[PDB]
Amino acid sequence: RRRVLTKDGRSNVRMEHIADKRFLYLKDLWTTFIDMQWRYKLLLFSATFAGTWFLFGVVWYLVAVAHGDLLELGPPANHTPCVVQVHTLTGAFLFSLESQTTIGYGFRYISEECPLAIVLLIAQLVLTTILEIFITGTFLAKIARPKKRAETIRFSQHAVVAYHNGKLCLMIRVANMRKSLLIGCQVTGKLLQTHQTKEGENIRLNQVNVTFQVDTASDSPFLILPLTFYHVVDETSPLKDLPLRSGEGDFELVLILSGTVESTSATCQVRTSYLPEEILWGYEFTPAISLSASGKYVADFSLFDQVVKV
Amino acid sequence: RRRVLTKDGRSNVRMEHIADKRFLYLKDLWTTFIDMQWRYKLLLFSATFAGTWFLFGVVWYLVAVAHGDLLELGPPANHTPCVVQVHTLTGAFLFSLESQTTIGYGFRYISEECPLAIVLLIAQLVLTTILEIFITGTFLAKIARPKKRAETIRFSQHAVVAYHNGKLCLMIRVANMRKSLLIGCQVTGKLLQTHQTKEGENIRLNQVNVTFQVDTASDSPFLILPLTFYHVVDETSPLKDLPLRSGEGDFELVLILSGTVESTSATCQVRTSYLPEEILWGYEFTPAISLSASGKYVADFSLFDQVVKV
Amino acid sequence: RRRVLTKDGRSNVRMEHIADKRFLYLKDLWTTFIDMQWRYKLLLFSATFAGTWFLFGVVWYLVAVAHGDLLELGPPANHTPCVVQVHTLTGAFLFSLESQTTIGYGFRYISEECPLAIVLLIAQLVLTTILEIFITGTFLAKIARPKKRAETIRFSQHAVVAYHNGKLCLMIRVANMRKSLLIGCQVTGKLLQTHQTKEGENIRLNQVNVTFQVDTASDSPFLILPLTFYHVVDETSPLKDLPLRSGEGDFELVLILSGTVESTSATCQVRTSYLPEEILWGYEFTPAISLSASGKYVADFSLFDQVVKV
Amino acid sequence: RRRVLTKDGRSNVRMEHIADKRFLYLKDLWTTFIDMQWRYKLLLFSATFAGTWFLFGVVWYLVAVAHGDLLELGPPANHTPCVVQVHTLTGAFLFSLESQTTIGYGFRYISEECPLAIVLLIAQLVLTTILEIFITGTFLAKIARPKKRAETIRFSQHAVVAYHNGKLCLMIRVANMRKSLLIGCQVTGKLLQTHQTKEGENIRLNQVNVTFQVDTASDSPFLILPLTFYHVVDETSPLKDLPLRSGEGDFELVLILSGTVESTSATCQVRTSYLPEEILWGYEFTPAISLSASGKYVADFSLFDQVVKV
Repeated sequence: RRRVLTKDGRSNVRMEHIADKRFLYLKDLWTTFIDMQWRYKLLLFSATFAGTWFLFGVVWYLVAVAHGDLLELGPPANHTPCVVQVHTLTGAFLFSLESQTTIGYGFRYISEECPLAIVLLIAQLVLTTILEIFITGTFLAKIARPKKRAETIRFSQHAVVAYHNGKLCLMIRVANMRKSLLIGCQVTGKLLQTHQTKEGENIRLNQVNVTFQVDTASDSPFLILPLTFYHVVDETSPLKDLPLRSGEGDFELVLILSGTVESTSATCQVRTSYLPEEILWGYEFTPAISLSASGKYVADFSLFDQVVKV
Repeated sequence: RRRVLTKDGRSNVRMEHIADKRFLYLKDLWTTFIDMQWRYKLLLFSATFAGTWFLFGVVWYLVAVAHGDLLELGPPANHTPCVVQVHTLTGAFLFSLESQTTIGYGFRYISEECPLAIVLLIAQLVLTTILEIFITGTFLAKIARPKKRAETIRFSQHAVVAYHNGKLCLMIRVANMRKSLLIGCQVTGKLLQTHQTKEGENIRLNQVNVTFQVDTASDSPFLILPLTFYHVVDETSPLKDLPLRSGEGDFELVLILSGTVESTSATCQVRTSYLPEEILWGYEFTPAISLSASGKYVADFSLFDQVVKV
Repeated sequence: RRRVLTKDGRSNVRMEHIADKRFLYLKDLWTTFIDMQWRYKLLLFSATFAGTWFLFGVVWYLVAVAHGDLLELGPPANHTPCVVQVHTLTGAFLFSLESQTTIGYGFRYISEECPLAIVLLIAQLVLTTILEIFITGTFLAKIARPKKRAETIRFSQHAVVAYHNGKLCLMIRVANMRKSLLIGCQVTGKLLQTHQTKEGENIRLNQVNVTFQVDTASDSPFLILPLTFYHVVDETSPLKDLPLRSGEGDFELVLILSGTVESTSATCQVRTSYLPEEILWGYEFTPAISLSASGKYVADFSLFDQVVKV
Repeated sequence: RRRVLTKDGRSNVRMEHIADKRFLYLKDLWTTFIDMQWRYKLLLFSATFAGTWFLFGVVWYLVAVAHGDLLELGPPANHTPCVVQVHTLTGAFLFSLESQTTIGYGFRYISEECPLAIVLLIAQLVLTTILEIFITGTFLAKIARPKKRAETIRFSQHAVVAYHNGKLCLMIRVANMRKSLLIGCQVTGKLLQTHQTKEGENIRLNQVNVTFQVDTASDSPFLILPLTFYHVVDETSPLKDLPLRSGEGDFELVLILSGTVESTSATCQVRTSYLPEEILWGYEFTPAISLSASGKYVADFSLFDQVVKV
């Protein structure tokens, strides 16, 4: 069906008819390259390097021409070229490359004759350094993004409603698949209904906070183990008036876990959604924790999504 | 007219008569270079590189002189130079460059004769490495700045007053022009009046928080779509006593959206201002959302700033 | 005995029976390499470098072969090789190395004859640059991790119960072993009981927040000196009903200090645990602060863990 | 006199008699090098580079020896050295350098004869790369530290007590000397009294939060202009019972401004202290703001510290 967020936590919206998109993106190149697709990004990386090499090699060839350094034109035995062993396009490209990369073999080098060549070399080095820097930065930042970390954090496929501590409550379970920890883990539940004006020329979405609690409805400093979050269906519950029967209703329950990563001090936001159908009644999650002669606690993730009727 | 903040969210204040500005800036070079203008920054980049090359080349020339390595002075056939193929200023500059860049062609190299030359080379490499590092850092940081990201986030040109849920309220709309998300999005409204002491030798600015709400006056975890923020004009509203008629009054309504970026974990603060004139009465924003056979929701930003009378 | 967290603040849990672990880890390589062990990490570093060198050297050797550049096969006096002075495996490896590192001696270099060689070189440089970048990033990030900073922050070995300001309270002491500061230091106490279903096929852990206070139960902006945190045993204390006698009970008191580092703006979370036995009754911590002719305050950490009966 | 914090916001405490300091510092090298003094840091930088060069050059010399490559020992005309043009200590050092820096002149290079030399070179490159990386990181991080940014933020030299809005309150003023902004600026006031046990073998410091407010006692999103913070001396004021007369009392009023930097998303904490003497009675700060034909507001910082009697 239609859903604002994918079960995977991804957006589902398409923005359109934006004016002045191109210029704006060109203003903030950093964010642009970061958000860009991987394929075009690698293309641009390789293109930067090789195309700079190629262009400046063409320029070196032209310079060799103007100075009459080519062999075809028969330079005198006392002709000093602007650049040594550069009498062909290939050689100019190789010089450009060997320079921009700081390899510096030595078979092709500069003479003290043509200053313009020196100035050109300088410009080449400076600009290429700048571009290389910028690209390397974008690449590191695009890898470091924490979105990809959200996958090793998993929400239960199904949320379940049942009596906890005598109170009818809605419950979910969350887990971390890695040894690396989260920090300041907090959960928030949003409710999104469908407000259709008599025919759907437009839609206004109503947000309603849904508080989920663990210990005191406060926070959970660390996500050590698969935890169960629960929200109370009381007189204040915006859910109270919903069709409590399974499958009935037109609403989305979005869930958001925000927490700081320990190894990078970066924030991470996992997201997901539950539909009126996906939610289940009178079911309690199977416990997925148990002791061991280890003296250590163990988490069996096959019991994570498992549930049992009440 | 006069405004503390530009519609674009930029400051409008000029600090003056600061003592010990220069020395202070010299203490914190990092922040200085980061906040500096782009042109002077590129100038300094190029200058660092080329000028270090040039100075150390001059030094190499002087060394060649003191050792009598120049051709003009007729070194014996058994004269060993401190540096090879360095008998001119140009050659010394080229040596400096080829070294500092780690190119290393080979036509110009060092001999095992003059140690001072070796020590000098060492110093050159170390210092130039340090400077290059510092500049590269400043450059990366100056690009990564999130200010430039604020442009792809847009506030409605006009705020409007009208009855929402039966309550007279002030309303604005906000949107994100990119697919990249924000996080922990919160809004705050400040009111700034004009307190003139009988003649304007001085002015004292009174701040007054204005709370804007969406769902529960709490927060908005993610900025998926163009959202509408609204503040209630009740007995506690500092606006209550203002001249509610359009155009009347001497006050600024500053708006601030604070939120964390998803791809960089950095904070971003968008800002703007509304004047007593810019605010409009009895108008409601045109809905800019609508379904599609996509199964996806769509945002038509041409309807963003659009409004309709009530 | 069994404990969720080690006295050292480390986890004690083993997650098992995870499905699709390998592919997931391969998706997020950044986090993986960061969390990986040091030995395998250095192995991978060295392997990247040397193995890329080795493979591309093998390729260069094969190319030399196909072009008949080897000496063993007797190239004519007018035979131009794709690469110079490359007639052996060793030489090909050396060429690969000298290139990928941008050393560029010069005895072994490229000719303008074989383009395929040029294209191959290009590919080599690009890929190796990318890999080097990625590894360097992971290495920097794995060092910068703040976990290792938690060691220079120390919790008292023993917590003690006694009358403070006439109120029975539980008290602990915390200190920083360095001159570098913390920021936004806040403390939280969790209580973890043992809920065994009649036999231990499963266990459900109940979290209970325990608030610790210093001045107003608010926060402590800076961790200048060894501070004492204390929690009140009142009617609301979840501890109130515990066996207050030393050694009795089956519960863990976990302690968590969260604070921001000043020099890196990164977060840090120190953790520890106290068992019913480790806790002591009617004891007050020895003061570890005292003046000095310095005019400066001094902290004697030998008095840190020291206690005195009341 | 004695003060916990310097007027400049620096600590004044000396920690002593720490056990296992050295090993701990060696565990967390990152933080150590970051917090280290500049002089020793530059020493270590230069030492890393030059000393690695020197040691590996010594090794190359020894290798040349074992292989009998030295001239002094008269190698046959058909003797192939492990390394070319390396017959002296100086030459070995130069080879080490030219390699570790990726310069690669070419007059001194490797032969395909001695593999051990190749393996040694590999080790050298790898280790030196690692060390260079680590040092560069520490250096960048030590510069980027925001402490140094606190200097361009200034607190009023004197705090003053007087009637504001009819209420006796304590007031201070704060300013930013740069165009770069702060974010989430919040202020906290701590009160520190002197608890001497009958003779000063020990001292227990009592913290008491003092709330300072601007608009609603909430926060100040941005530090645009010199702002005045004030705290109310009411029945709840811990100051209420102090000797309100100037100069009387034994207490320190510490002030802490916490805020996020806009250009780096980093936190910054400015600190200062006021003594019972420094505080002044019945004085109000001179306004340091005034209009201009600019249409812009201006801040005259010479009026910052200025005050006027009431």
